[PDB]
Amino acid sequence: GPRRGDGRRRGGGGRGQ
RNA sequence: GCUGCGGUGUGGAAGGAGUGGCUGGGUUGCGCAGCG
Repeated sequence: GPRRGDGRRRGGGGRGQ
């Protein structure tokens, strides 16, 4: 549940770059 | 912010996390979830 709203690059894998 | 999820696509009614991908939809699209 992200309360910041910034929206960081998802970890896990490449996806999020 | 920090991390994770083949999970969802302009294939995900099939992989795998790039540990194939910086043209192939892509300098790893798009969303979602967890923690403050």
